[PDB]
This record gives sequence, C-alpha cells and structure tokens, in this order.
Amino acid sequence: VNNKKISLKISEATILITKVVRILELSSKCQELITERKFFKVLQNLDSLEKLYLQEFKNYNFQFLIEIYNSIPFLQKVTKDECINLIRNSLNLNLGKNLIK
Amino acid sequence: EFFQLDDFHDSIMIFQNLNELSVLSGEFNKEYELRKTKLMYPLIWKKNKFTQSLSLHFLQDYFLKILGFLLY
Amino acid sequence: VPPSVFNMKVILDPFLLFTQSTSTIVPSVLTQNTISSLTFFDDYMNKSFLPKIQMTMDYLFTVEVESNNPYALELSDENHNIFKTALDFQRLFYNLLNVFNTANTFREKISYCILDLLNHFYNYYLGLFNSLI
Amino acid sequence: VTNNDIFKIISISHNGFTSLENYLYNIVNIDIMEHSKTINKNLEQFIHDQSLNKQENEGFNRIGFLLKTINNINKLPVAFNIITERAKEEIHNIIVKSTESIRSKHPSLLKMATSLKNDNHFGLPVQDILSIILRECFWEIFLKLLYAIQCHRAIFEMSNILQPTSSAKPAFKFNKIWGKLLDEIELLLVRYINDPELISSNNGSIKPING
Amino acid sequence: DYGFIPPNCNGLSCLRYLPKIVEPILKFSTELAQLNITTNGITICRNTLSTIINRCVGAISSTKLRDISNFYQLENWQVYETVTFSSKSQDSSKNLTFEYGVTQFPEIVTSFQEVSIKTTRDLLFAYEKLPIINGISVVSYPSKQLLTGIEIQQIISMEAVLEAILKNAAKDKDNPRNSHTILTLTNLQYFREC
Amino acid sequence: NNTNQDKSQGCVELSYYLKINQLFQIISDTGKDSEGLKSTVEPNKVNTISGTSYLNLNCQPSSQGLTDSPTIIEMWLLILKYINDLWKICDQFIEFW
Amino acid sequence: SLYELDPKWKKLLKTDNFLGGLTVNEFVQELSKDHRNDVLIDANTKNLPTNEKDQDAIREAIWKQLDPKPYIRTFESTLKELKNLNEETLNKRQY
Amino acid sequence: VTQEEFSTKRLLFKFSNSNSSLYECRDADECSRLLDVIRKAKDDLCDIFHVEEENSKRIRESFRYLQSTQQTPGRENNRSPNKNKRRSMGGSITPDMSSTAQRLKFLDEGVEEIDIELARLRFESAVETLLDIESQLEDLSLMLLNLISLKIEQRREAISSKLSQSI
Amino acid sequence: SQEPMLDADRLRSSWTFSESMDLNYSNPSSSPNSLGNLKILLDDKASK
Repeated sequence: VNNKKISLKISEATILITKVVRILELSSKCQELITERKFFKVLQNLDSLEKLYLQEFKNYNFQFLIEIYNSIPFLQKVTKDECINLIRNSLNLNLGKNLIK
Repeated sequence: EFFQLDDFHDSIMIFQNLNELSVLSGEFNKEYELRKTKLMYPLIWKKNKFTQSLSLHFLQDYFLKILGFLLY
Repeated sequence: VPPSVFNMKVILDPFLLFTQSTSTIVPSVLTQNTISSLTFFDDYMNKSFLPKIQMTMDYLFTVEVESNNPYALELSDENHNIFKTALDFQRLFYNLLNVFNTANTFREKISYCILDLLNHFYNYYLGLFNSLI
Repeated sequence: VTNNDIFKIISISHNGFTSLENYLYNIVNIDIMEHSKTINKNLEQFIHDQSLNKQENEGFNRIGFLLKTINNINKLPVAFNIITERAKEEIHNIIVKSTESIRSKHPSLLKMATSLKNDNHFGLPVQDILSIILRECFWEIFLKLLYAIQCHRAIFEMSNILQPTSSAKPAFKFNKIWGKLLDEIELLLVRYINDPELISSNNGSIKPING
Repeated sequence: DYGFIPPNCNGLSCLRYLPKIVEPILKFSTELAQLNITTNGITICRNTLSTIINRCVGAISSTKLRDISNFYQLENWQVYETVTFSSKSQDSSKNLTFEYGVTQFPEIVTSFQEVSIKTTRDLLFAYEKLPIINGISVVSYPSKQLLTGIEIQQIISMEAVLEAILKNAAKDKDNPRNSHTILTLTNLQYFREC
Repeated sequence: NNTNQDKSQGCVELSYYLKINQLFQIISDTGKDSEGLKSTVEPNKVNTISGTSYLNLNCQPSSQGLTDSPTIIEMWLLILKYINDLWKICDQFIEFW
Repeated sequence: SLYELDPKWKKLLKTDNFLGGLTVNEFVQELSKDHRNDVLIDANTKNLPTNEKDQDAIREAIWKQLDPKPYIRTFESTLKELKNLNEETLNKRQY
Repeated sequence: VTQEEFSTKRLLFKFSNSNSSLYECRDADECSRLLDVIRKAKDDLCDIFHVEEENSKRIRESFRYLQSTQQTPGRENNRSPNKNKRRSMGGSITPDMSSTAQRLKFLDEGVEEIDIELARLRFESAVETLLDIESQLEDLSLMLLNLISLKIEQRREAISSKLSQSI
Repeated sequence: SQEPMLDADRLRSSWTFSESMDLNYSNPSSSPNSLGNLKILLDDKASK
C-alpha cells in the first residue's frame, strides 16, 4: 500500500501528463475552430496544428476524437474554410454594387 | 471603398493554394455582371444576343451612367 | 509521361554509393565463371536514367508554360513574358546543376540541355508562329 | 565486418562540407581502394582457403561459413533451401528492412512531398540537411547487399568449388547464376522506387479496376 | 596548397585550410622527434619544420599579395554600401557622413585575417610544447624573417594603394562616371583613417 | 582546370566571387569581429545589414573560397587526406619506437 | 463549465479513479479518452452534409464540440487531475 | 494484444505489428486472467516502461535538436536566408515563449497582419506596425529572435519594393 | 556552357548543388589520359 501509494501517484502522474498533452492538442483545435470571420491565421495556425496532432506530436493511437478529428480536419477545415472564403465576397459581389447610378 | 479588400485577402489565403481557389470568381463575376449589365434595353445581350423601345432620355442617362460606373 | 517519378534528378544521393557495388563486385566482376549479364551499370544509366533525364527536362519545361501570350514585369521593357524569365531561370538553374565544367560532362546531357533550348525556341518561335503567323 | 568503416562516420572536426572530407568524392571509388580491400578479402579467403585445401578482415566469412557449411552431412538439399528462401525473402527482407528502420526511426517524412520546392529543387538539401539521412540509408543498403552477394559468391564457391564434399556443385552455382539474377533484380526495382518523394515503398495493396 | 590555379588566395582557402594542413604536420613533427630517439636527426626536424613553415607563410603572403592587387578590379561597381563616418571638421562640426564604398571594408578584413594567420605561424611555435624539451621551433623565432614579414606586409598595403591608383585612374572611367568619381575620393578619404 | 581555359588565367576574382561579403564574414567569424565594429554599418540600402555581433549566426556553410568546388576538393582532399594519413603513420611509429 | 461537463464521470471515471485505481492505465489512456460520460457519445459529429442549411456548420462546430465537451470534460479531467493532484495530495500523505 | 472478448469470450486478439493472433484460450477464466494479467502487464507495460519519462524525455532531448543546432558545428552548416520547414517552436512543445518573443511572436502574427495589409495595398498602417516591431525588437534584444528579425527585414524589402513599384 | 559566377537569380543561386546535378561521370573512374583536348567540342554542339 506504500507501493499502491507510489503506484497511484506514479500512474496518476503519467496519466496527468498525457491528459495535459491531449488537453493541449484539443485546446489548439479549439483555438482553430474559434476563429470565425478571420480566414487568415486559419490555414496558418490550423495547418500548424494538423502538423502535430494526427502527425508526430500525438502519434499514439490514443483517442478516437483526436484520431478522427485530426485525421478528418483536412477536408473539413480546408474545404469548409476554403469554400467559406470563396462564397465570402460573393456576398460582396452582390454588395458590389447597387450604387451604379 | 474596400471593393476588392475581401478579394485581396481572399486571393491571399486562397493563393496559398492558388488558383482554382480563386477561379470561380470568374464565374460569379460573369453571372452578376450579366445581371448588372442587364437590362433596361436588355443588355446581357452582348454575347451575340420591343425592349429597344423601353429606353428614353432618363433611361439613357440612367443606362450609360450605370454602365459607366460599372466600368469605373 | 505522368511524372510519378522514374527515380528523379535525385540520384545524386543514391548513385554514388550504389556505384561501389558496381565497382566492388565490379558489375559484374566476381561473378565467377558463367554467363552472368555483367553491366548493369550502365544499362539504366544507359537506358533508364538518360531518358528520365530527357523527359524530366521536358516536364520541367512544362513547369514554365504558364499560359500567357505574353505578360511580364521587366525593369527595362515589356519582355514578354514571364515565359522569358522563366526559361532564363530554368536554363540558368539546370545549367548550373547539370553541368558546369567539363563540357561532356555528358553523354548527351549537353545535348539534353541543348534540347531544352531547342524546345524553348520552338515555343517562343510558336508564339510568333501564332500571333504574327 | 571489414567492409567500409563507415563514411560518413563521422565528421573530421571541423572540415565539414565538400560533403565531408570522407565523401564526396574523396572516398574513392577509383577502382576503390575499398574494393581492393574487400575484393582482396574474398579473393584471399576464397582462393587461399581453396588453396589451403587444393580478425583477418573478415575471418568470420570463411570461418563461420566453413566450419558451419562443411559440417553438414546431407547438405545438398539444404543448399537449395538457403538459396530459395534467401533470394526473394532475404533480398526483400533487407531492402524492405532498412527503409522501414529509417521510415519510423526519425521519420518525420515531413518535407512531405518536396514541401512543393519547385521543381527541380532536385534533392536540393544536400548541402547536408535532410539528404544526410538517405545517403546513409541507401548507402547502407548497397553496402549490405554488396557483402551479401559477395558471400553468396563465397558459398557458391566455398564448397561447390570444389566438391567439399559434393560434386553436385551446381546448386549454389545456380544460386549465383540465378543468385545474382535474384539480387540484381531486387536492386533494380529498388532503383525504380527511388521516386521523387523519399518514396518509402511500404504499401502493398494491388487493386483491380473496381475499388 | 594551391592546389589549383586561382583561389587559395583571394578566396581565403589556404588562408583557412592552410592552417589545418600546417598544424597537423607541426604536431606530428614535434611529437615525432619529441621522442628523443636519438640525436642528430632532431636537427633534421629543426630544418624541415622551419623549412616547410617559412615556405608556407611565404606562400600565403604571395597569394595574398598577387591576390589583393586584383581586389578592387571587378569589385566596387556598387554604391555607398557599408557605412558612414564621424570625422569632425576644421570647426569640429560633425562633417561625416563620409561614406561608404565597401571596397574599403573588404580590404580592411583580408589583411587583418592574414595578420591572424601569420600570427599563427610566427606564434605557432608556442603551443606544442613538451619535454625533452625537444623544442624544435622557437615561439618568437625569426627576427630577420619577422622584419621580412614587415617588408612584405608593407608591400601589400602599397599594392593596395596602387590598386586604387590603377582602378581609380584607368579601370576604366567610372567610379561611376564622375557620377561620384567623388566616390573614389570618398573611399580614399576613408582609407586615410582605415 | 582549366582545359580550354578562361585563358588567361582563370582567377575567380574570388576575393569578390567569395569575399564580396562571404566567409569574408564567416571564415572571418572566428575572425570578424574582434573589435571589428560597425559605426552605422547597417548597410542602409538593402541587404547586408544584419551586422550586430556575436552571433546572429548566419553562419555560412561556406561552400569554399566560393567557386572552388574542385579546388577545395584539391586542397582539402590532397592536403588533408595525405597529412591525415601521415598523422596515422607517425602515430604507429610513435608506438613502435 | 464545472464537473457537469463530467457528471457521471464522478462515478464513471472517478470511482475508476478512486478505487479503480486507473485500471489499467490504458483505459485511463484510451477509455478515458473514450471517456466514460464524456466521449462515449462519440458518434455523428459530423460536419453535416447536405447543403449548408442542413447542416455543415453546427455539426462542424459539433465536429469539435468535444473541444467543448470532452475538453471541458478532459479539462474537467484536468480538474480531476487536480482531484488526481488531490489523489497526489493524499498520495503525498501516505507516502 | 487487444481485449476482444466481445466477439468471443475465451478468445484473444494479439495483433502485433503486421500480424494478428487468434490464440484462443479454452476457458474464459484463463482469458479474463490472461488479458487481466496482461493488463497487469499493462501495470508492467503501461506502468513500468510505457513511457513515464521515456517518450517524454526522449521527446525532450530528441525534440531539442530541432532545425540546425544541437550539435553546433557548423563547418557544413548554416540557416541564414531560408525558412526551410521552419520549426514553429511557439506552437511546438515550448507551449511558453519569452514575453519579448512571445509578445513579438504574436507580433510575428502581426508581421503576418502586415502581410494581410500589404496584400490589400494598405501600406501605411502595416509600415507603422513594422515600426512598432522594430521598436520592441530593437529594445528587448533569444536565439530564434534573430531569425524573426530576418523575416522582418525580408518584409522590409517587400515593402520598399512594393511602394517603389506602386509610386 | 558558361555559368559563370551569378547570383543571379532567385535564392541567389537556387541550384548550387551540383554534382553535374547527378554524375561524376565516374567512368570507372580509372582513366587518366585527358588527351590534351580540344575546342572544347565543336562536335555539331557548336552547330547546336
């Protein structure tokens, strides 16, 4: 029970560390998804994030939502942010103009 | 005023992976062009394409004025 | 050709140390007494790597087509086009890469870069064979 | 064992580029003094172990292959066994195995494809950046396969030349005649899969016209 | 050490590498007869050491001179590249702004480094330095040849001002072409305090 | 080097062809700066304006005295390989005697 | 923004944290990432096709409303890492 | 060794890398005590040497050789005029940049804001933003800092060229 | 073909590697005759 104590703080410490790691990665993806109507650090910081989470930084098989999220986010964030920005200023193309006369 | 500022930054971020990322704006500009060029003596007709008589002096200064600011 | 790659112009990492086996078993030296189909260095450096250099040059010219009869920037002029300073950048880059001294330096790698020049004069000849002609 | 005490191990401080002083291309390769060394070793123990019965760099070859390979009592099928296993499964085992070892060792195949470095940035980073790896990798491949087909010429001699003890010698002779036709095939496709990515060639799916 | 034709020289190539191929043979010698086995060939190291050493330092000097006469030729087709000055006037009033012509600054370097290398041949014979002492080279040795090094370096700087003489006067007619030929007087004016 | 030469005689103008600014401040980086200050040598036009000190390390791989690919192969390979081998031989004789 | 982001995890994770004790620290790795009461509802995230009325943006927000949900829950597991620091407090007491 | 008793109790799923074992224990008490004692060999695997500092400190010292210096020299090395897959250490395992280069790291995103503002031809504010970045950079000048200044002067070139075309 | 010195163009050489981009053409190498030659080579390369 001193080795259940030391074992408890041991695996509690390690799971605290990995919990801090996945907390960091999902925190970064929250920092990505938070950015609406900016579209500029979207591909910058988001593509910086995808270079770590699905990639080498969190490349254990650890979660499902980390794996499916960071594996998914190519087409979702890239295609959705992409065509979001494409139909952005088509709004302005409708707004440019009606002030012709 | 900022009439291509969105098109500017749009073309920047989309031009990280140019250029079909901004090629459909050719289509949207051709379409909403073809609405705004239209019509008033119908005037999406400039693609080898009555309504002639729906035009007079106020419609004239209207028409070539509005097309003039379109060219601007 | 669809440039997946044959290998690349990236044999400069590989093809140094993989000539040691072409010279320590000296291809093919030992290889005791039979009919053994010896060289094999070249035979791909004859066939494969040379045609991969030729078509690799050709696709490299297709990374400077740019679809403009013309447009450019040109501190002194019009200079028509980005095509022009493209083929300048290409032939300057490759003609620093593929040969500097030694003039052959080449089986026909000389004649390869000569063929890139010949294609460039074919295309910018074709612009005048289109706009004027 | 005594085949290229490694270049590019390591760095003669400071003297770092040219690629190093070791290579390039002062690692001659002339015909190689390296190949005078190795092709002196196998000619030494081959025709001098043969001449003997008509660490010395590298005594394990003729030593272990001798006292091993002569102490067989029904050897003649087992020669075909080591041949027919080792050709395909060994050649693809090593040539797979090294590229696997780098392919997860410090990969990071980041510099994923070219990082779009145009076009004709054709192995640009050497210059000692990230083609310091692949030179050590493909160098270690052609080195290991060299000592391999060396040694298969050394058993294709060692007892087959000359009937120690079997005058049915053409087994391992076939395992040079199609031993070397094995390995020169297995490198040749490893030529064609040096495609311009650091192609890493570890998928094996073969799909027909219907997915 | 050259090695090839042009550039062990202008091209600081024996200026860098020659210290390496110098220094290892120096340690190999100093050890190789520091074992005092036995006698009357330690003399032969005392001959061969100063032979190759002084011949080498003469070689770097010769490269540096015939190099540095070609320096300003095909170099300064430039503009006021490097800096500035702070030279006070006759009324001591802030009158510089004397700038720049970077061929000043390059030849301000390529002799200072050669001073560092020849410092590492004159003062080479300190750090070896073991028993017997078979001290086969004197740490502050050749006062005759030290005066000769003073002579050759003086000839080097004289070759510099000759190089601006030829490059200024006729090579050929453009410091740019009067177009600040005042550039050339600006460079010389910096050279009076460089 | 050079057969059918520049003729004559094939200098690189290497104290420009390298040392326009180069190893001129990289081989001279254990060489420069040692009190080699700037005095507004922020090169105020365009490019060579890093120049603070120690390090802001560029810190050039320094191809050679620049255009010497093969001549740095010559001085390097010849002089360093031969003298390296003789360092090994004198080591073995140092043990032997 | 409390342990209501991990409500049943006060049993479904914390009892497996209290007397579990973590069994077997791959479940604390992966099944606490499959995340009893938090990301055991891990289905249909999904950045919903079809066309952007239905929905493609709310389910895209719910593609990472585990960054809301399982990270105020994993953050609540980081708040339970403070309870694991409380387990490291008493694990600093009996040790 | 997966815990696949859900498809079949008294059966095991040991899929070692490029393999798969259906090594079916006959009783399930040997299966439950087998994956249970392999979960106690995850109290040996997952507790003894899973990582616990191993991938942690291996990621520390191994990540600590990042772009080019660990391992200083150097006589075949430089990283002056490039980005060359630029290791964004702020977004990497440092996240905790020094508030000089942290607050200028967001002004490195302010440098990218200058790239937006240049990219819409609005020079003025981006120029003065760059003046602020020169001010804080200038004053509070710990190693990557210099490379940040390289990007800065790169973009000062971009401005000077761009205005000199635009005038 | 004349390189010659540049710097031009873009990454201040942007190619600069350059082992004939891939060769030495390292014949065996083993062939030091060198012929005292020639023009370099008109060879119809001049005609090229």
